[PDB]
Amino acid sequence: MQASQFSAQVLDWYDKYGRATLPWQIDKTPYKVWLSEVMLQQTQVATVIPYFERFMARFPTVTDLANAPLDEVLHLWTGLGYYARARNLHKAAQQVATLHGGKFPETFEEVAALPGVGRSTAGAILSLSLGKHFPILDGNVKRVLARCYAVSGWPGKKEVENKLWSLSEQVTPAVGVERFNQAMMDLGAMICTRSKPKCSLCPLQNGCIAAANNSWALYPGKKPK
Ligand code: SF4
Repeated sequence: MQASQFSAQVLDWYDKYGRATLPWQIDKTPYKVWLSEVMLQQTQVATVIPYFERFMARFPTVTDLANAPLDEVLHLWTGLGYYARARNLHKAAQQVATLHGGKFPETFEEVAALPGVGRSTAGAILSLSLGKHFPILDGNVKRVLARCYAVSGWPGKKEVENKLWSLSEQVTPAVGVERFNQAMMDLGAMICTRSKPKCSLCPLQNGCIAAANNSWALYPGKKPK
């Protein structure tokens, strides 16, 4: 299906089934989306929710986070795992306070320059909180795109990653980007699951190659070895 149809079908689906109840999806700000993306990186959403709230209550602004002792930040992080994220989070907060006057940057270069923030995360922060025209490519998106467009290579390979980034850019619209990007992550997390995807509940089922061939297990490709 055309890229235009892809985004339209995804947005229509999101309007009907979209659930934006999470704390970081309400009254969004770059700071809140950033904080949530880092916590959600390697931790289940159910587990994250209470921590997000505790962090927002203790650190209303990025400057409050920056000024706090690293040890307190690490203590509040206890239970989320992968503490390297917490250390980069604090450094990023300090960078924002030092280089951007306490105002979380709203430009791609400046956001991506932050420790612990990559290309996809920077795009998610700006698109979700400000509606900036940037695509994302997390585990969820890679799976949906790989299956819909039959990209069987291992994303760990540069050429395959570039291919997926191009597909994401191609289907990602400017109008409604905030809803489209959140929709794609929701689709990849709740519908197009790693195992036995629920294609009958997927807005892309009519044009998805994996669905047509019942070959979802082939996309994305797994690390060769
Ligand atoms: S139709 Fe099935 S395999 Fe294709 S994207 Fe939707 S859930 Fe994933």
